[PDB]
Amino acid sequence: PVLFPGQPFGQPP
Amino acid sequence: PVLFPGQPFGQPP
Amino acid sequence: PIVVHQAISPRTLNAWVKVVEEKAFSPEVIPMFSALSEGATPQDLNTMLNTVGGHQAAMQMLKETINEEAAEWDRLHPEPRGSDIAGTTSTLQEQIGWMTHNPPIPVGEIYKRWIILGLNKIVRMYSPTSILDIRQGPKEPFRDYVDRFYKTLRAEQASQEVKNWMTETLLVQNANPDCKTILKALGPGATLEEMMTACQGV
Amino acid sequence: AISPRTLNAWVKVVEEKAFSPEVIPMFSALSEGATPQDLNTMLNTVGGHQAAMQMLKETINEEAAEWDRLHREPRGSDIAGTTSTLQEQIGWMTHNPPIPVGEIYKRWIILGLNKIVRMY
Amino acid sequence: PIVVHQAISPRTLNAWVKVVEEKAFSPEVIPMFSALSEGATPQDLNTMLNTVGGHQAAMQMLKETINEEAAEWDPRGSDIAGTTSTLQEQIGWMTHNPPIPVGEIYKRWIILGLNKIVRMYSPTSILDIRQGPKEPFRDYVDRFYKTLRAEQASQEVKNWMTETLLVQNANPDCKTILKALGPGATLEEMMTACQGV
Amino acid sequence: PIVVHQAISPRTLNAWVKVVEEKAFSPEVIPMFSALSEGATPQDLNTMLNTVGGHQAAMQMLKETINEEAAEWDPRGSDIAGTTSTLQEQIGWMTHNPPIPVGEIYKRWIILGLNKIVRMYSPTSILDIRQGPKEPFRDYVDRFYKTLRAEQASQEVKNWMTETLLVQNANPDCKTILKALGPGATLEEMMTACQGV
Amino acid sequence: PIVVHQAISPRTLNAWVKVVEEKAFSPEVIPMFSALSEGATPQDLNTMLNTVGGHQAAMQMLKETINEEAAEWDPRGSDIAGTTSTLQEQIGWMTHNPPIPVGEIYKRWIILGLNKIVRMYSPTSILDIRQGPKEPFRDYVDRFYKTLRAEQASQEVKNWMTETLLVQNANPDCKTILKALGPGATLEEMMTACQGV
Repeated sequence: PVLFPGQPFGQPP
Repeated sequence: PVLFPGQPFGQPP
Repeated sequence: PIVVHQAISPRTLNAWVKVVEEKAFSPEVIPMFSALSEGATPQDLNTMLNTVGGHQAAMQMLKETINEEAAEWDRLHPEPRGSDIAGTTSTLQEQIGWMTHNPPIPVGEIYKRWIILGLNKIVRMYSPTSILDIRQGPKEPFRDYVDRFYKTLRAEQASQEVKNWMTETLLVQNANPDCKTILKALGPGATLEEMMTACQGV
Repeated sequence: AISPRTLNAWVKVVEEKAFSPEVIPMFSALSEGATPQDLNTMLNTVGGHQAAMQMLKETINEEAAEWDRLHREPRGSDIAGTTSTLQEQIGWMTHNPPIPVGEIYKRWIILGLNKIVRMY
Repeated sequence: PIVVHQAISPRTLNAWVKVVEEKAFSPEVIPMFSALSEGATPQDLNTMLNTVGGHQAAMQMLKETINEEAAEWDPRGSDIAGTTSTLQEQIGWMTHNPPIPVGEIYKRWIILGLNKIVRMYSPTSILDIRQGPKEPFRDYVDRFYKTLRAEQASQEVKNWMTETLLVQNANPDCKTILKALGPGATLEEMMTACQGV
Repeated sequence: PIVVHQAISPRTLNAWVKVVEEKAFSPEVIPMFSALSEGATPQDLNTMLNTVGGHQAAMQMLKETINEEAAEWDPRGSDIAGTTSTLQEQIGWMTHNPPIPVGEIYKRWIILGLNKIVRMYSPTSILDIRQGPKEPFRDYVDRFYKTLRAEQASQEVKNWMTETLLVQNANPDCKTILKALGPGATLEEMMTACQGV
Repeated sequence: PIVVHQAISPRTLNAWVKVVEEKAFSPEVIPMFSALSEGATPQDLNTMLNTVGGHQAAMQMLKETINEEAAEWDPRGSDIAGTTSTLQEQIGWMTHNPPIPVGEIYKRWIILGLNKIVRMYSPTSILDIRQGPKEPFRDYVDRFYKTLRAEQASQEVKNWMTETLLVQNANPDCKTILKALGPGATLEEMMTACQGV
């Protein structure tokens, strides 16, 4: 699950 | 209170 | 720009001015700003920010937030201080030395983080409607409604898990009655592509 | 970092030309030798058409998961750069032999964009 | 119970009588009687059954049903039933290594009779259960499974009832969703697919 | 219980059966079962679960849920569950210094299943709870928190529900007071600010 | 309880849970909890409080209220509360000549919190209680004293409420008799003087 929905691309965890 | 209303950004005291 | 300080391009300044002037305060302003502030001194940040002509009210809100963050920084440290970060009381040479020394203290990075933190609140305030009021029109094509909902979600503010739950449920729970049956029939594990293509004809 | 002119052009193509198969090779034209941070910056800038961006995000997620299952050595989430540093990516691009994280990221995004076009 | 026989506590029988005189032999009598008589010696169960004697018709169906199992058994049938054996004898059968369960077997027979009694007092047959036009689906199943637990057909027949008959009698608004869900859908899927309708 | 194993008192199971057959698996079943089975050996819990067998669908979800935790455990999974172990063995695990809690762990697994069961029989999803035009606010929250205790999402998601969603669905007359109170207001403040409206 | 610690009987907790899940924290919870926990060691009371955890908001007000009394106490505050002390230690404090009452003191703190909780869930403030045009006076007082037992002001303020405010809000037909009876009239006189009206 690298990118959750809604979050911006490249957003660190 | 670093920045006062009305004063420009970065204006010295 | 640090190479020694380098003057910001008038092209960059004009582009940022036009972005703020035309794009209202739609969310894509946040990364666009981050695009034009790579390795920029706090003085450069002030020069970029001041040039905004209109929307002066919203800018003021931003100013307020800066103070709060600055106060918190002044609470952390009893060495640049909170007002030093904003550049209101720091020279260009001192700022260059701070992030040119080894190791360098990221004054530009922390200032940019503060400004982004303010801009998030600005965007939320300028956001038209809450995520909960997004409902599909009876005749609205499904693609447009899905895109509208996702734009609104990108606007709203919450932690990651709240967004995950919102995506998983709210979109289905607010669709038009026709597509509601199809969506509830599809299941919980259907990807977005399947959901949109299922109602594509409607 | 990319020039504001180059970044602006990519915005106009998405906004003006809407979505069409011509977009995908166009994206390759402006992405030559782009670090993962550059890809993220260029992607986020898209204002409208957010649903398609969500689809692209889902495709990236599936591709990264498959890569992670197939296998500092890059991980599944390391490729997109959301869990990495600019220094590490610069080193990977500079270390011999280079390991093209940008190439695989571009491939995944191209596949997603092809899917989006096939939708329209 | 056994601890040497121990008589049933006085309030316990009060709970059992409260079940018979008030529940009208609703399909939930079987579990309650299966609990209040747990680990009871066969003489004790006769003590509880004396409270069923208030209904002349109901008590009779037990007397026949026990008798059939009594002769079919051939401790003899009239001994395990407590008609002839004494209290000490029953304990010896139960307090044995390995034990010969007399009390449990007696409890097995009664439930057969009580199952027969429930079918008689059952209010409606399963085939007449129809969903209301505005009745929530969550309540409809609970009404349905109560009737099905009473009708007491074989195991396989029940499965066909809950896989096709349940869907068939649903209201038209819900019938669309349930049929569209597909054959063989589990119970969990059906309720969620009709949570708010 | 343990005092040497002690069987569950007969009236206790009657109380547990009274919960299942009458509450329709309302969100309050979990506390009651968490009480009536306190300090119970793993064999005992199987005795209580036999009363859930009346609902074919409901009992099944427990069998799967226990099995998943049984294999995930790998006393083995089929031993702590009481499928294979004997009564004396379970006591030895519990009557140990330090003890290895078998009964409590078994009770931990069941509640997971019962949580799954409650979500199924839950009457309405949280998003459909709307305040009545004349409904007192004191009653509205009690209705709301019952549903929220059932929907059973993660911890963080619940907080967002009770800080924004609750205010959002309030009636217009109350919505004015609640919104005017300010963000982050605690539950105590909200009710007092709308005591008589 | 102590007889050596004795665990709370399983059915007792069932009664306590039945109070919380069904009475909606009506002003009568305080007496019932004051009874079901009589002579209970401080560890036991924590066992009962775990059933209040079903309401996230309600349980929180207890955690703060205990903590205030815990620090104000400074067996330490975290020891009498059972957060740190062990079962044997608590008995030693209680089984002493003369005893140091830990369980009773803990019970004193909780009731303060439960009093706070009741005021929150109280349906209406006292000043909004008005007699019905045809409502019998015998029922009106019972409704009134329930609210007054909840509002929980000081002792003196209550006396003024029940000597003037009660008469003031009565219906006009009864107000004539009550006012004519004279100031300072006891409760017994007022009801008899309006027995059938």
